[PDB]
Amino acid sequence: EIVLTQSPGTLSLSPGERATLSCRASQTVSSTSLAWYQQKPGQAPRLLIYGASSRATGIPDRFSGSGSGTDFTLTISRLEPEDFAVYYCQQHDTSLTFGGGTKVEIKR
Amino acid sequence: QVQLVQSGAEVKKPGASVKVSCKASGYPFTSYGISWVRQAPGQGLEWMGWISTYNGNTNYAQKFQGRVTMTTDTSTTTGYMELRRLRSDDTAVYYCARDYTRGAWFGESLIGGFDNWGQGTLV
Amino acid sequence: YFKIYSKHTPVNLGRDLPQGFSALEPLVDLPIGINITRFQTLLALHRSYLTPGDSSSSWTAGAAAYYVGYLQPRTFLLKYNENGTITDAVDCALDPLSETKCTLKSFTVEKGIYQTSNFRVQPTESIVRFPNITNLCPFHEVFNATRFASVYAWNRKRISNCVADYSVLYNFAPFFAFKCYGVSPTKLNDLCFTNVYADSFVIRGNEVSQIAPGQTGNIADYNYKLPDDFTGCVIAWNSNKLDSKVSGNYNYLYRLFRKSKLKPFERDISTEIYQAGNKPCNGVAGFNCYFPLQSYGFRPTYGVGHQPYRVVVLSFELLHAPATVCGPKKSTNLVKNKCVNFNFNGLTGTGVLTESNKKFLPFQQFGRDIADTTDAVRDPQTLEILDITPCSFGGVSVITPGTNTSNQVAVLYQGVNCTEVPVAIHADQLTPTWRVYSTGSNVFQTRAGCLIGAEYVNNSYECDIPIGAGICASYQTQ
Amino acid sequence: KVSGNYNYLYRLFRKSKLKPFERDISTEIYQAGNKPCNGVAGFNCYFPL
Amino acid sequence: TQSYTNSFTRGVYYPDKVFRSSVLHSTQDLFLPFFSNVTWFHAIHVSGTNGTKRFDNPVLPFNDGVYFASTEKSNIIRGWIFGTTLDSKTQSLLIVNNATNVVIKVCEFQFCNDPFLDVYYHENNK
Ligand SMILES: *[C@@H]1O[C@H](CO[C@@H]2O[C@@H](C)[C@@H](O)[C@@H](O)[C@@H]2O)[C@@H](O[C@@H]2O[C@H](CO)[C@@H](O[C@@H]3O[C@H](CO)[C@@H](O)[C@H](O)[C@@H]3O)[C@H](O)[C@H]2NC(C)=O)[C@H](O)[C@H]1NC(C)=O
Ligand SMILES: *[C@@H]1O[C@H](CO)[C@@H](O)[C@H](O)[C@H]1NC(C)=O
Ligand SMILES: *[C@@H]1O[C@H](CO)[C@@H](O)[C@H](O)[C@H]1NC(C)=O
Ligand SMILES: *[C@@H]1O[C@H](CO)[C@@H](O)[C@H](O)[C@H]1NC(C)=O
Ligand SMILES: *[C@@H]1O[C@H](CO)[C@@H](O)[C@H](O)[C@H]1NC(C)=O
Ligand SMILES: *[C@@H]1O[C@H](CO)[C@@H](O)[C@H](O)[C@H]1NC(C)=O
Ligand SMILES: *[C@@H]1O[C@H](CO)[C@@H](O)[C@H](O)[C@H]1NC(C)=O
Ligand SMILES: *[C@@H]1O[C@H](CO)[C@@H](O)[C@H](O)[C@H]1NC(C)=O
Ligand SMILES: *[C@@H]1O[C@H](CO)[C@@H](O)[C@H](O)[C@H]1NC(C)=O
Ligand SMILES: *[C@@H]1O[C@H](CO)[C@@H](O)[C@H](O)[C@H]1NC(C)=O
Ligand SMILES: *[C@@H]1O[C@H](CO)[C@@H](O)[C@H](O)[C@H]1NC(C)=O
Repeated sequence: EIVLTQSPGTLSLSPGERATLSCRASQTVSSTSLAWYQQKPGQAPRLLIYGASSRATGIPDRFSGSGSGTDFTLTISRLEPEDFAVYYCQQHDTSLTFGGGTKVEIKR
Repeated sequence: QVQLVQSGAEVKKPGASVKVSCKASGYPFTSYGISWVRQAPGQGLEWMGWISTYNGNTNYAQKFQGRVTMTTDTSTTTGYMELRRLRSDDTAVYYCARDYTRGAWFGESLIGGFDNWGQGTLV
Repeated sequence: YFKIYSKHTPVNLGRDLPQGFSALEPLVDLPIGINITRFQTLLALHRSYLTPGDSSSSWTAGAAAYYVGYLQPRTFLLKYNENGTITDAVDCALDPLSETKCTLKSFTVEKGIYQTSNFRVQPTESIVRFPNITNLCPFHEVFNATRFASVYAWNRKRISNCVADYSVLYNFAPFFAFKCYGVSPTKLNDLCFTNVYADSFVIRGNEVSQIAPGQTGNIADYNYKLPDDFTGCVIAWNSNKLDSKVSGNYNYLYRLFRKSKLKPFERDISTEIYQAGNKPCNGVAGFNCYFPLQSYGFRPTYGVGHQPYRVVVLSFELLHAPATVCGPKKSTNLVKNKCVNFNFNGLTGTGVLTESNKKFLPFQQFGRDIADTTDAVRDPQTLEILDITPCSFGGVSVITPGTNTSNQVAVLYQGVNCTEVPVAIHADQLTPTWRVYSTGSNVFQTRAGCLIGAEYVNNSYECDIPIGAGICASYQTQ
Repeated sequence: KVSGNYNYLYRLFRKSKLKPFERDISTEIYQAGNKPCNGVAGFNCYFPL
Repeated sequence: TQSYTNSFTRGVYYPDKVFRSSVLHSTQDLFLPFFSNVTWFHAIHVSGTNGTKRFDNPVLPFNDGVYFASTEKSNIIRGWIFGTTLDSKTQSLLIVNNATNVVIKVCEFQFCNDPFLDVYYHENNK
């Protein structure tokens, strides 16, 4: 099995700043194989992006996708402080696996 | 419009079998596959179950190969897990989703993911 | 023609529309054949006078010396003079006495009871109901894919029994021209065929236009073949983000060398050397021996043409086989106790739908009395017994004294109920023109039908004009 | 013409049906969809001939 | 001076000229309905010795034929416009009367309404 290496251990930054999410591939992922999952505390998970950056459920201006070929990443601009959600990235070339995990705190 | 509902929390002991129900309404139950994932504190989600709707073909994961069985009812559009081989600390939430990665008729790799999810069950 | 009738009439003293009759004579016409929707008049604007100021409207008067009317199609009776001129005339859509004058060719009608016409009430709308409708087709599984094949090796997708949903085809994501071989781009869902063969691959954009009947080239000689009378369409879209490596995808091949041509819809997928010249290679692969398939060599940075362009074909056919893939239009809602043009899965009738007490067996979809007439129909997606009630048709009589003794009449609507529809006689719903009677004053009920325009009197007089069921109308002095 | 004899044209799109003996020469914008074009002649707005 | 009065009994024309005598033939044809509404129109552009624009001559839909009646002084009403959009975008009909002539024609007139209204348009003086 192929798993995705994620190192956004904690984005200890105030809302309204640029945020980076890492979904660096292990060996090789296709260009058209990417999924983004949202998980707010105590809520059902939901898909965010069915590809690189094409919107699925709203995504006004915050969640963006960048990269090409093997490497990809996620960019957040002007974050709204209510969400503080957990973001997962999924590949489709080999069965179905999830990311390591991401934590975002209050940052008082 | 999509209405995915599930049963409530349950308590079960090792050696028995745990039954999990997921009912679906609002969307055609013929062209979208049913996916089942397990989520627990301290880790992410899994790929415990995958079934189609046209046929009884299965795509169970290699981790739990040969140990998961779920029935599908087209009339009520319900996924029924009858999970066996219960273990002491299998306490985690289970989520049913309408897959958009493999079709329910042919099954190639789609462009998408779990756009629609259920409400969850606790065992 | 634009015939223009004319008769100068200066006999008038100046009164607006004096009471009388006259005849009009035409002069000239010519053809144009043009749609017209605006009428205007032109004046001698350089000289204007005698124009007063007012705010008259809604059946009022204000000095204009102009008159405008719009004509309508009417049946209309004339009287010709022995000289040949026109002396009198009536119209058959104004008053019951006029219709009586029209049903019998004379200007005088005598005492009695006559017959003019019917008054069948027209329907209000139409409704269509279909099976629950569903098991549609997963056509999204074709366009939404990451395993698009090559031109020299494509996949054959045959569509089995399902519902053909083309809403996401032209209305949703119409990236390029539909390129319909023989089909209406708007009526895609209307007409359906037996089966569809779908192939997905990639070619050059400059070679995309080669996919058409009677067109040959590098891809239409050995790789892919089309019938001249092909029906269906092809959908193309950009796929640069789909298959574009750092060096480019080289796994896609195209056939270039072959001994002979290709049969329609034939795959010659093979790996063998080409016998070029006088070198029958038996594994040499050296001089004058090349592989017919040549690497496409995708370039992510290149412009149009060489960029990945995926085309999916839809091979329709009309063969004498049962319908397999068809998308019907969505069934509308349901109404009760309202005269509508109901349609139930090929049962287009008019009448009134009401709940029925019948108990259809699991294999009953129609219902008949002993008349070979449809009686009860089960709803395709509600599973109950919907009874059928016809419209409210009936005849119209007219009761009059002598036309040269009186001018007022009473109309009998036989075989209906004043509580029923005719009391609400309204325009565009009832064929009779005169929707003018209040239908609330001087309204009486009789076994043969409810009578308009007479007052029941509890006296007892000998029968003058029989009506039916013992009631006998007559003229009287109050 | 071996290349193309484009001296003639034929209409392919119109909103309504036809009446007897009239002419409908017009370069209009067939609004194929719901986008209100004002001369774009591009996506969802094509040519009648 | 828009208004609406009664039609009474006018507008009886021969349907076909073919001769008939002492008969009671009836026909189904376009007629002016009996006892209907007849509208009085009056474009009102005259006042003192100044323009005082009228904004009159409202456009009317052209359908089911039209019947026009008038008692002109000499030649007040001369022309008629039938068509759509009344410009160089749809085919237009120009129908104008003269002393002894007619200007019936079909053309693409972008505009033809140029009043050039007399500054002494009051016919009392000139
Ligand atoms: C291939 O897939 C694309 C994208 O997939 C879409 O997103 C995924 C996360 C899943 O949820 C898919 O089920 C979903 O289709 C399809 O394009 C998208 O299709 C949807 C479905 O109609 C569109 O949604 C509509 O969008 C219109 C826009 O005016 C709204 O008015 C509607 O209310 C409705 O929301 C969506 O716009 C469209 N485009 C996107 C998401 O960018 C695509 O249809 C599919 N291929 C085929 C052949 O169906
Ligand atoms: C004529 O113009 C009317 C105005 O709306 C339009 O509805 C009709 O389709 C046109 N007919 C022709 C033949 O141009
Ligand atoms: C003319 O129309 C008005 C309403 O616009 C109506 O009140 C009047 O009765 C009509 N005239 C006739 C003769 O019907
Ligand atoms: C009809 O013709 C006769 C014959 O000359 C004539 O006397 C009469 O005035 C004409 N008109 C009528 C109404 O009789
Ligand atoms: C048909 O669809 C309706 C939608 O309300 C549903 O109530 C009904 O049970 C369905 N019947 C069948 C036969 O699927
Ligand atoms: C009809 O009555 C009128 C008087 O109202 C009379 O002049 C005429 O001669 C009568 N005609 C017939 C045919 O009865
Ligand atoms: C006719 O109208 C009366 C009015 O009360 C009603 O009682 C009767 O039922 C009606 N006729 C029928 C056949 O329903
Ligand atoms: C007429 O007499 C009858 C007696 O049978 C009575 O019922 C009715 O009220 C009277 N008046 C009428 C019918 O207007
Ligand atoms: C008429 O127009 C002239 C020039 O525009 C102006 O001088 C004159 O005052 C106008 N008449 C009136 C009554 O104002
Ligand atoms: C229009 O009428 C005038 C007289 O009012 C006449 O002199 C002129 O020749 C006419 N025009 C045409 C084109 O007949
Ligand atoms: C009438 O018009 C004539 C134009 O020649 C002008 O000379 C005259 O002053 C005007 N008024 C009167 C009262 O004649």
